[PDB]
Amino acid sequence: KVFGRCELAAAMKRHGLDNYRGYSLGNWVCAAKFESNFNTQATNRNTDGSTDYGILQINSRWWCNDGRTPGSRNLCNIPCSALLSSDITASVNCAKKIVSDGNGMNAWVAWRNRCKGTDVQAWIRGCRL
Ligand SMILES: [Pt+4]
Ligand SMILES: [Pt+4]
Ligand SMILES: [Pt+4]
Repeated sequence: KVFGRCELAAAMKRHGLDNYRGYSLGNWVCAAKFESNFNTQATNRNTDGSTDYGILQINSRWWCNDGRTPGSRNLCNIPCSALLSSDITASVNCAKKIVSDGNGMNAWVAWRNRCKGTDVQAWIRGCRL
């Protein structure tokens, strides 16, 4: 499913991401825009053989099992395919584990490079939440 900006903001807010570990909603919506262009079905292969999955491009080296990343850790305890669903619950619950890991939202390279220190509130501007 390809989310609208405000539709996704509302879903993330309902799932408890607004201010989770101090990150306002706009940060999460910005990360999703640049990671996956709001498409829950996005996949991208990494040079090391791992793959990133879904709206927040969560990586199979650490976070999920895809049956093809030898030595992967499955920290969210979930098949990676679960992260591609139109229901963002699995992605959101896994993202909460990731952002609590010690590096905050720096775990998402597009967030570091494209959202961090920008006016992220613009991403929720005009939305009914
Ligand atoms: Pt939902
Ligand atoms: Pt594996
Ligand atoms: Pt709402």
